[PDB]
Amino acid sequence: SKEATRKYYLDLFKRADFTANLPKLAKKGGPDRLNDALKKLRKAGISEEKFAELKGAAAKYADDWYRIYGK
Amino acid sequence: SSVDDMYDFICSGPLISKIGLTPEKVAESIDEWIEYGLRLCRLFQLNQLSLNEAQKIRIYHYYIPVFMWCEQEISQHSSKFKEEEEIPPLVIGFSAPQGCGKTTLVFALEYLFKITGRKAATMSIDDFYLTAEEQAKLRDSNPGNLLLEFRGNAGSHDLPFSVETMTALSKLTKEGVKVKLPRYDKSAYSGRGDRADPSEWPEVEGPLPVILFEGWMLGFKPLPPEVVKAVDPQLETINKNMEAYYDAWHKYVKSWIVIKIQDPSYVYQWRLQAEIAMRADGKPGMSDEEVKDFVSRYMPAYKAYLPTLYSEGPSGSDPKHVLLIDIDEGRNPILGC
Repeated sequence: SKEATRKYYLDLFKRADFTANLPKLAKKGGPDRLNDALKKLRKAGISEEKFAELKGAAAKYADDWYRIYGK
Repeated sequence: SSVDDMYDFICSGPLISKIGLTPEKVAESIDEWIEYGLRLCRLFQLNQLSLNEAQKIRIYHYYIPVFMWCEQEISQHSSKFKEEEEIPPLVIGFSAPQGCGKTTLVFALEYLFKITGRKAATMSIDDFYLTAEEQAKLRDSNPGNLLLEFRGNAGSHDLPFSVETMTALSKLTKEGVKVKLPRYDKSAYSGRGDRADPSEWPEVEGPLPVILFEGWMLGFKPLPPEVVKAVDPQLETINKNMEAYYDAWHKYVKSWIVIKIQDPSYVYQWRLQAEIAMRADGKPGMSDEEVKDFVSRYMPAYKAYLPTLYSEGPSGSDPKHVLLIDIDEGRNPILGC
């Protein structure tokens, strides 16, 4: 039941594809939510081009987090 | 420990498979999980953000899954009646030995029911002990049977009182109807104990949906005296008494939880450490021999009747409505499937 977790972590990226899907994501985990999800996903085994697209999307989510809960 | 991490941790618990829950259900109710974790952390003044592995295991592998299971049992209980059809209280019986988190569990379980809008009432079997004079008279009938001198073994329980108390609890289906919870004081008469005076008892109003019923002896069944006589001669009377316990408790408990321990001797261990912690901190602490006598007197019943639970199960139990929690030496749920 590991691909329940891999599916959870990729489907977590689909869950963040909207700007109006942030609010309850972004109380905890942090601005680095999808970055750490990508860490766990690389460790689970993922391709490099998916890694590049993710490493872009997670940075975008970090900016969209700092935009509302930054200093 | 971020939300995602906790998810993973929750999914690796030994009870996720056993309460019927799934990774999707965990993902869909992770908000409920984390709010329950917050509430339990405050209930123990824990930190959430500074939890060691034992605390995390209790909260997210032990307490919350059991709360989820119990609330599902009440859900399926109340789904069986119609509008204006009054709902009888659901009595969930906890069959676990002494000092195995059994007591603090129900304290945690009861608390979450209060938070989530189900009035909760807790009754230990020990609250139905024979009063001090009745206990003394029970002793006098068996002057040569030590196990009946003091409390806990079969006989020390005021069964007519237990039956009336359990019957009166059930009629809390409307508001206004009440019932006093009989509290038992364990320190009366030098530490022997007597029932708390009935004018000091907590009282529950309204319709109560869940009742939490704990005891070291719940689920124990009448055995053939041949298993009994060889484990201890002083159990044969205690065996014959529990035949009359089949009918005052097992009728009334619908859902069950059986904390199952690895080796009964743990009880002694678990007792001593506690008292040792008291004696180390310089507090009223039973002596080593005192604790040894105390535990070694309930041990004759454990070795007789614990085997039956693991083999068959509790007596007035339905197999789909019994949860088994195997705890390790640290009172934590074992991943024994």
